[PDB]
Amino acid sequence: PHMQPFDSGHDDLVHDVVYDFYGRHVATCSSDQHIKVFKLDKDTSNWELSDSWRAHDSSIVAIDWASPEYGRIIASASYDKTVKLWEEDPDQEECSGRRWNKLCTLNDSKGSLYSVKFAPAHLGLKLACLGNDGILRLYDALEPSDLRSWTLTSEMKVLSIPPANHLQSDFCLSWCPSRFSPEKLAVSALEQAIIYQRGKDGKLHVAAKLPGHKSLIRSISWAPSIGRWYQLIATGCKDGRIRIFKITEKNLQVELLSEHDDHNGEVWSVSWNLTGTILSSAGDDGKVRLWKATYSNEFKCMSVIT
Amino acid sequence: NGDKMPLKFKLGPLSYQNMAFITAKDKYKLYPVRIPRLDTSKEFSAYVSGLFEIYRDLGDDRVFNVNSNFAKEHNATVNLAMEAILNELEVFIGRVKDQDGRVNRFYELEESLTVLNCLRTMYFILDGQDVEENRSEFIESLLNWINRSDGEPDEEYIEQVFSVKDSAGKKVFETQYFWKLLNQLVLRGLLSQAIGCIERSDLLPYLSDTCAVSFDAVSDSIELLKQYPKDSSSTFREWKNLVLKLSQAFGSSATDISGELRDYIEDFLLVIGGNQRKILQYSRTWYESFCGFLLYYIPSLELSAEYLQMSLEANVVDITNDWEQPCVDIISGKIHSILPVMESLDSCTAAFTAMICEAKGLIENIFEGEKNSDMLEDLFSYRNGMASYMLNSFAFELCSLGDKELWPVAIGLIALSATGTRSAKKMVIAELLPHYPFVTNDDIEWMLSICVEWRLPEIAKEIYTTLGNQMLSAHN
Amino acid sequence: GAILVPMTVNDQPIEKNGDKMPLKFKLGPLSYQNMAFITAKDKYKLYPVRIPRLDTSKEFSAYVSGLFEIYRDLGDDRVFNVVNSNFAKEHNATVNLAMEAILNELEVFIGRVKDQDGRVNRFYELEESLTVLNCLRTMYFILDGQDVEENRSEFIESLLNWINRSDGEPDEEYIEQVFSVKDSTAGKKVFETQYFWKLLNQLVLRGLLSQAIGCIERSDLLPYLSDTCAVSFDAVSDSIELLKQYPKDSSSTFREWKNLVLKLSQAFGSSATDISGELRDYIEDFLLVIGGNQRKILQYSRTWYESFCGFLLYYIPSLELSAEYLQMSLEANVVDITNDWEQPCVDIISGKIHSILPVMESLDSCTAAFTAMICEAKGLIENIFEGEKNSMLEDLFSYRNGMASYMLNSFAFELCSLGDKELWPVAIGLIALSATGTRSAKKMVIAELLPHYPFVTNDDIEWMLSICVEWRLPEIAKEIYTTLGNQ
Repeated sequence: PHMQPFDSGHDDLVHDVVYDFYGRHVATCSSDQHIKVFKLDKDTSNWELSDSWRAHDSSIVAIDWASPEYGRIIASASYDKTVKLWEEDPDQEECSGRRWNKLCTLNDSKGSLYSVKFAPAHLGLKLACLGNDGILRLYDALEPSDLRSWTLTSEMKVLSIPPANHLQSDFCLSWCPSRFSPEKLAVSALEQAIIYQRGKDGKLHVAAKLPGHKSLIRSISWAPSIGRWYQLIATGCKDGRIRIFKITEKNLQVELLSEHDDHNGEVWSVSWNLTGTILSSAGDDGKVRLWKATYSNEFKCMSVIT
Repeated sequence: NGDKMPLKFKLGPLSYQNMAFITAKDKYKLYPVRIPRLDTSKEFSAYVSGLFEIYRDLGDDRVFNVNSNFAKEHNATVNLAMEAILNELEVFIGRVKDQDGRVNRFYELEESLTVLNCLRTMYFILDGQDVEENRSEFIESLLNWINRSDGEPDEEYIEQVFSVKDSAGKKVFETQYFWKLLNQLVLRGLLSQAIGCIERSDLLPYLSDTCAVSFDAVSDSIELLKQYPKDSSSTFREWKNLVLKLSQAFGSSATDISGELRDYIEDFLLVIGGNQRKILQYSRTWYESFCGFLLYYIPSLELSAEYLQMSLEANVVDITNDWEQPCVDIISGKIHSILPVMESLDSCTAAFTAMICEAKGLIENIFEGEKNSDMLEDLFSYRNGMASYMLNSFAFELCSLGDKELWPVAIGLIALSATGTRSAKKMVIAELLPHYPFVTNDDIEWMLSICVEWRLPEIAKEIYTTLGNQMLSAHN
Repeated sequence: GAILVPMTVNDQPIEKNGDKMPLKFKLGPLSYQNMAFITAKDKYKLYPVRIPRLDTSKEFSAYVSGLFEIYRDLGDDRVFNVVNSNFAKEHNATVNLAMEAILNELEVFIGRVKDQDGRVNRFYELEESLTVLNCLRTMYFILDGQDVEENRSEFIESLLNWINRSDGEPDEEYIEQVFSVKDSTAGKKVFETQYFWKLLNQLVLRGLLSQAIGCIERSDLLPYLSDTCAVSFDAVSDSIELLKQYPKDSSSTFREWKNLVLKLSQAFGSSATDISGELRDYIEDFLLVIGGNQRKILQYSRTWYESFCGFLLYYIPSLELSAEYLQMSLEANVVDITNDWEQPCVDIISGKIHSILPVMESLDSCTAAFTAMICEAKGLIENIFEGEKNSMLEDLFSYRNGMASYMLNSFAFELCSLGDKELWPVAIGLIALSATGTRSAKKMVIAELLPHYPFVTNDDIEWMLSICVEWRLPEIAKEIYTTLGNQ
């Protein structure tokens, strides 16, 4: 059952679409340097533009919503080397172009930015970003009252020497959602994919790598480990394979659970369920595949949308 | 069509609202996609609630303890719950046929029911005993299972042969087609119809005239059919008697009929007497054979193993439909392997099916993996049962459905899970609850009551923090 | 589906499609002595025919006696009650031992058969029968419903044994097959052939670690590696070290073993690639298989049972997953209908034990009989049949009682036509101990069989009589006597 598609309202290509916490809102960002937010009308089950606005001087590539317990906040990353934060002002008409106020700007990056992800709420307003400079940066809104008070918490050189050629480069972030697991996050930078963990010293250290990728990692996402003791992160590589890694900490162990080339071409998007019960993958073949785990913990394709 | 384009897809917090899009020039549409074969209907949630009630009501009995009445009384209630489950599913299938028609979902739900009828007939009636223990109930369930699995003989085929289509001067019943369809009816216990197809053409006609001898056979045979025993395994013992007497008398007697009509009547009498060779001959599918064997040969489940084997040598399992194989598995003892297939037809039915099979004690947690242990939260693994696993998955699946009516079912299912630490469950609820789609005040009070009941302090604290911004400033 | 025996291969009577001749056959009082003949002109030869696949050997009767001893010795334990706390534990104790005894008696038998004739059709069938039995013990007569942790040593031992006795491969006739040193491709190193690796993984998948190590120390352990890439030399080396200490007693040591293995595969996973593009992966896969990658364990498996075995050895050693293991294994490689043991094993593993009996009964009636017997003792199969409104119907030899009772009683009857007076006690004992059937029903059966006892000695006669006494058939003793005078 397909539903009535709709126009985003963007002129240039759209890079990311993201859901709010409740799944009733979506934020869109494209190259036309705009961020659009759609609302899912209760009555007429249709998606309808809540507000659109110009937000960056260059192409906006990444986007993300903060936990509802900190307000209505969106974050954006652009090729203009910045990350901007916005907060919805309910006292403005929708579509007015002025429904979301910039709360701040992060200019520390000296290279374009490809990704930005808020951290799990149980760690406060925190976030990460990664760009050409090959330097992952974490920021913290130390005082949850001042949603402008964004301090820089950490800086790590993912690539020792960022190659810097033919912008044939890719980077991705994904925090470990787990509430009852030590703070950590995954990062992909080209062929490599590495995991960081908070130490007793309050600093990030590299705790492992997800080996096997023979090309560019287009996407990666940590799955919600509700119920499980272990962690699972999936990656969609350019070599045309979905990979699912089981990470156990007894400090971290790394198993490869599955590999799937069903896409025959690059896997662009890899996404998870809210319960981490279903995993999605999309690619060149112009198809989306949904995967469930077997009783043996292998992964099986439960359906193919096209 | 073949343009290699970067397709991106993101699963949403709501099963029925995901999104696909493309990072390419002149591709700026957003495609909301809902997860393939998802049930959003009200009929379905009613079904879910209904099944959760039975699960909850089973109390301590949803578990099986590996005082002489506790055994007998346990089956009593479990066997009833099985009936309840079956009922809830029939109702569901009903409301589905009225609402959407014979769609893909209707077919799958019936298949799911067929496999369940078969399961009940074999393990939730005799409790390990034989048909003599309760001939009435058993044969009823059997005869029901068989005549709900497939449609044939569909009345659209009854007229198919009574077409009155005369093309080498047919005598209306001297045709092989007529008989096969008569035996078929008998093999399926469809005696009423069986009799009718006879009183249709040459009961009194060709016979009362041509051969007065064979008129008596074909007549008092129809008489025996009219009184096939379904309550006393004694009456059957004597029934098969008169039938075998009849076939012997006729066997060697006055042949005042056609060479073919001669045999076509012996075979009819052989089938009713239980000749194994014959019951297989006039069977179109393995389950017609299996059913016949039990009805006319020997009504004992001690022979099902053999019955099934002979039946399958005659007609292989038809891979067209998903229910046949699971039934073959049920009958042949390996119950556990019907779950994967049923899970495909409907996750819900499969979940509770697995549940009641554990209650009966037909499947159990064989697992034992540590002598050194104490965090290994596994509420969702192979560590516990295959049933526990399926129930817990269903719970998680319900959480993305966004129907606040079922959230209690979801949480209840997790909370009652007969396996897993009170602390392991605490954590799972701690992560799920925040996603509850509350709107009312009563809804919020429910969330809280669950935070209380489980002591999820730091969680009731965020529910309220979202509330300090959606409750202290929303209900204004 | 039947055996089309050659009556008298050298001189057959029926040849022409011509006059379909009247062939007549009469089964004799002795299994090994029947007779065929023809009622036609110029056909006056008599053809003594013995029943197809009959065992007259001494080795066989020894086997039968041996099995009867175990059956008799099982005492009350040959039955299963659907001392209080322990009767359960102690029951399995003895039954599980008897299972071992049965297996033993059959190995011995197979032994004495290989020496006697060597590799006759009978040898093949008896091994098949043993394979199915190894598999059966490994799955129900060791853990007693528990998981591998309950007793990792015994289990893995039985499993590894079952697997490496089912089929011959990898037969050393194939080991040299690839170590031919044939360099028909510019620089075909001693392993750069997928052939080498498949046979290395195969060895690992079958627990054949000793051999596995050897095939490595055969070509490029120190060679191509200690030289070319010093990094991968360390992987391939301390990997061989882990193989050397694969845990077989502590499910703890294994938990930690799989640890070091997964650490190793990760370290190597992302590191110094100073080797060929192919040799690179061929080593990851070797390490993946040892770590338990499901995807890989299926890839380098030639038969479903190699997969099944691997899963338990390297992935997760829990029978709670056998259902899944079996399914994945069979999706990879279907059941091979060439041999009669594979399917029965699939049935065993998958819970339906009862359906191995018909097949085993074809390999050897005897083994099948006692197999069914011990399965009833364990309580793996039971008499589901039932009676009437408390009311003759004393047909011992039927489906009324168990499937086991049935098979044992048939075997008894079959023994009676064998004419070996040594086994007659077995035959009568089998009937007498039958856990089902009226004392009177049995009395009648013995009353009809006994007269056929091939007595010769005085001791033989005294035995017949002692049985007439024990069962109260004095009139029958006065009858065998009436044959003495007029003999």
